[PDB]
Formats: sequence, structure tokens, C-alpha cells
Amino acid sequence: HHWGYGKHNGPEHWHKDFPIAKGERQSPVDIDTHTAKYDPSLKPLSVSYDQATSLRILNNGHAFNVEFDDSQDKAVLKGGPLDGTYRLIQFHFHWGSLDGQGSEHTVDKKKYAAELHLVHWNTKYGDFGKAVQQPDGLAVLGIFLKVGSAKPGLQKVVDVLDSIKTKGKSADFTNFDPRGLLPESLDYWTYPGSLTTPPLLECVTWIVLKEPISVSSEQVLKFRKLNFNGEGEPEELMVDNWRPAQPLKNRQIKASFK
Ligand SMILES: CCCSc1c(F)c(F)c(S(=O)(=O)NC)c(F)c1F
Ligand code: NA
Ligand code: NA
Ligand SMILES: [Zn+2]
Repeated sequence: HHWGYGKHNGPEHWHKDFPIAKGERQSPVDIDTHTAKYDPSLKPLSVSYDQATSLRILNNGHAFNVEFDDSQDKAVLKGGPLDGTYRLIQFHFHWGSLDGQGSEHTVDKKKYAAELHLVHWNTKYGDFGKAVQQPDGLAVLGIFLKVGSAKPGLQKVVDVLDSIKTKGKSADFTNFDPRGLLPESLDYWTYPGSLTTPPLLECVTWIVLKEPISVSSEQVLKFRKLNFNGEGEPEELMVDNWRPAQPLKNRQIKASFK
């Protein structure tokens, strides 16, 4: 009876195994764009993905992860609200059963069809597993997806999904360029928060881009043909793998833009 996204083991249950679910800096949150504080001293975000090395794509039973070689400073995030250098380890998405829901963060209570999370760890701490135990261990770049025109830089990911349909499947995934998933503007909101799946550790500086990317209905339909179950177990479509907005508590969301 492990955690997942249903009536009996979904987000409202997670606090029984992970009590930090009711903690003081949990994610996601609703971003109130009118009450976000413009901070004219926030720097532009530096996304340096030219040398990125993807390796593999994996269905972990919760989402699919595109994994990168993070054994050298090859794909890094810095600047923005960050001190120090954070290495890209993987990205994944959260999405809905319908185009009207799927994102974890919301903007003035608006839900997007999906949300991309590019996960990075602070080189300070030497690897991802040590970094998640630190309050400034991770920087997650969050990008909303709306349904409209196709994102051509997403199609290599969508086309491989049929090979990792079920939990525990993986496939080689080299030479994928994550710059193809970025919108034109790097204007962002930022706040201190947490992982949005168990263990829900409060180790994340969240950086949420204001501009969504558009993907087609066909692209997101393909995400919804994945499965949460293993091969030869009964079919449960991988849809609605998002945690809803959590209380902001004693936090201020800062904006890089007016
Ligand atoms: C061993 C490498 C896995 S790194 C990972 C992940 F797989 C994940 F799902 C989330 S999330 O809580 O689901 N989105 C915030 C993360 F934050 C992560 F950092
Ligand atoms: Na190279
Ligand atoms: Na690692
Ligand atoms: Zn995520």
C-alpha cells in the first residue's frame, strides 16, 4: 500500500508515511501574481544546457524521468535567485486526465495541462542524495504546458513513450537537447519549497517560469497512454500525477519581472 495518486493512497494520504507533508515550506503553491513581490535585485536566470548529456528515459511508476549525466558541470543552472551552481540530473512532467488540469503550481488559481520540472542539485553537496538533505540542496525549474501548437523539441520524448509504457521500463535516450523545451522568456517567480512527491523534503528553491510552452493535444494524449502499473499487472493509466496547491504559510513569492 505505497503512495500514489488515488482515492486510497493519493496526496491527501501522504502525511501518514511522510509527516513533513504538513510542514512549513511544502510545494506546490498557488502563485498569486498580484501579491508576488518584484525584487529588482533578482538576477537573470542562467541556463547553460549546451553540453547536456541525456542518458536514459525511465518509467518509475509515478512519472517518466529523462536522466542526464551529472558527473560533471555540463548542464547547469545558476544566477536567478541562486548562489552557486546546480547540476541538471533529470526532468519529468506532471499532467492531467483532461487538458483543464495537470499542473502542480497554479497562477491565480489557473491550472495548466501539465508542468515540466527540471531538477538540479547544488554542487556544494557533491551529489543529489546529499543535496536533498539540505535546505538549499535543489533548484527545480518549473515550466507550464498549455495545449495548442506542437512543441517540436518535445517530440523525441513523446515518440519513445510506447517503449516505457509500464513501471520499471527504461530506454536509452541519448543526445536529447533540453533547450528545446524552454519558452522564449526566462522571467520567473521564485520561493522556497519542497519536493512534490514523497519524501516531500523541504530542500527546493523553486524557479517557475511565467511563460508557458505550448504542446499539441496529440503530444499530451501520448503522456496519458503511459501506465502507473508494471507489465502484466492490471492497467491503470498514468494521469493526474499532480499534487494540489499547499498552504503558503509564512512565505513570500518573489518575481523577477513587473
Ligand atoms: C533519483 C533522481 C530522482 S530526482 C526527482 C524526482 F524523480 C521527482 F519526481 C521529483 S518531484 O517531487 O516529483 N517534482 C518536484 C523531484 F523533485 C526530484 F528531485
Ligand atoms: Na560535447
Ligand atoms: Na546521484
Ligand atoms: Zn515534479
